[PDB]
Amino acid sequence: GVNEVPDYHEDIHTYLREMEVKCKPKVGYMKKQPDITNSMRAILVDWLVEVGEEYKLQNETLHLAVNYIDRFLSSMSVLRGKLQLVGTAAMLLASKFEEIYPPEVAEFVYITDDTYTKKQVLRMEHLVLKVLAFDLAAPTINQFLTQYFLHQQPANCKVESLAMFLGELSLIDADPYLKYLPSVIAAAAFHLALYTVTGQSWPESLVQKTGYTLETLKPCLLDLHQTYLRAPQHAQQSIREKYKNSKYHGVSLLNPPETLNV
Amino acid sequence: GPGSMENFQKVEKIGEGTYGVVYKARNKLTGEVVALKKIRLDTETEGVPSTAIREISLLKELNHPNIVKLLDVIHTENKLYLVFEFLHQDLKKFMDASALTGIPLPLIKSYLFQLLQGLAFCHSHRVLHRDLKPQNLLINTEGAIKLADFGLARAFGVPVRTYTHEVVTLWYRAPEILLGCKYYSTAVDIWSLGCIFAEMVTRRALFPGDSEIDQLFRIFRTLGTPDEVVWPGVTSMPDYKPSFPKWARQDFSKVVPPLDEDGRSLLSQMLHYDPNKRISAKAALAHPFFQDV
Ligand SMILES: COCCn1cc(Br)cn1
Ligand SMILES: COCCn1cc(Br)cn1
Repeated sequence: GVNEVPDYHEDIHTYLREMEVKCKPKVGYMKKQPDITNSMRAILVDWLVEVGEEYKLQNETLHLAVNYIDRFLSSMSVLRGKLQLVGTAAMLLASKFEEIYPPEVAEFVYITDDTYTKKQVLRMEHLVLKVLAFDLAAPTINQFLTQYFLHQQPANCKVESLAMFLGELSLIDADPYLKYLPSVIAAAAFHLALYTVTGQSWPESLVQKTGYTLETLKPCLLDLHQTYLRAPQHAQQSIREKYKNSKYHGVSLLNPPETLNV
Repeated sequence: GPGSMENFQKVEKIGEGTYGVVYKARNKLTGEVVALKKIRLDTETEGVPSTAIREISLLKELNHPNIVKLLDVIHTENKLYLVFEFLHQDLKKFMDASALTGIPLPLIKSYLFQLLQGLAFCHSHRVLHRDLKPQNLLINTEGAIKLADFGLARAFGVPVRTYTHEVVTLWYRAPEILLGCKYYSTAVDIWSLGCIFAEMVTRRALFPGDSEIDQLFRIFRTLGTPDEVVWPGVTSMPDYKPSFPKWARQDFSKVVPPLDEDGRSLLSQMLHYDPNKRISAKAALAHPFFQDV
């Protein structure tokens, strides 16, 4: 009902689809970063995953922070020594936007292991706000996922949590995931989750809503499927650990399908 | 954006608040009258406040004739200036000072119709206002009325998650919040507008409570105490108590006597207990009450 805003969900979907195009990072941004790499970014995002679970932050907060980070690094060159400072300020901004009870600035200083000062954290907050032009209401994979979830016949918590997990895995790996829009990754993640748990495929009703088909999702899905298979071997493991928790139905323990037939 | 305080001449203070002080000001190059809301960051050990981050980020996206426009944001290490479109008055002051024998029906309809446009625009852009009250509705000399003060607003997801509780100034606060409901949605903004519609007619607040529990009881005594028939789930709600007095719903023509049949219809749909049946802004724009607006 009203919690699902029947009268506004299309308007909102359409608007997010527009905004995800505006809020998109530069796909090729890391090659133009002289001192940082996909591998360092992966370490940062993985860390922010740990910070969110330590402070019991929403998953939306996590997605927003990554969006802020990727956009910032799209126009600003950063030394490896300061990548964490950017990440910290992003998490703060994301928390202040999205959390009922954001962690205090001092806690943000604390988790950086006294690498940075309270003063440094706050001045970067200011810089990120300058660079993003306060454009913080970004569409995330989660905002799309939760709408897609309304198309399950019937609702399945293993499906939902698994989709969330896969979406989160994509945040870690700029190559290849920077090239896909949140809505497309969410589509891939939803279908893969659904297939894995129930054998069923991307619903026609979601073809109506999104205009996406298995045809158009195929590239992303082949990448997401590989990310899923290799996930136990990835250098970064914080998302897998997180999704062992019962809160998320221990979905990281489910077995990926060996093939998609797609 | 492209602004500097050297181009503004302050004129008078026009209001204050936790946010800070607001000045009426004039652009010396273009002639534009603006409102400047100053946010002190030098006084801030917690950096840029979350209210300001929401207000700015959410208003950047909302361009609509019935939402006050954010023209600019001036950045300083010490200060933060929000430059707003200027509007001479707010609805509360218009009600207290000039509306002594009433607001005429044409003008009530016009304002309510414009408020619904503004609110429908918010909801279509996944924004809850969460503080709609007459003080936060600005009127100009041309007859426009505009949603202002998005400091308590929030960007929602679909479906909504649990957000902050006890939002909304008490008199304007929806029963689902007062009953501690885990989830609230666009229906809370409609409730507020409903309260405001009544208030424009009578010039007095509809439910002026002194406590959450007094607020509820005032509502219950006006619309009757809700049960599982009028509002499925009500008796399962976290702060619903079975001991609640059971008041009979009084005839709606007694709630706002001067209101006509169309008026009463629309108001009743705005003040429906069940958030699921409560009318949307989008739907309310088509209500017969507006036929002659
Ligand atoms: C000097 O540190 C290398 C860059 N880096 C920091 C984090 Br957290 C992730 N990568
Ligand atoms: C009541 O007059 C308040 C003036 N004003 C504030 C803003 Br925001 C826009 N105009």
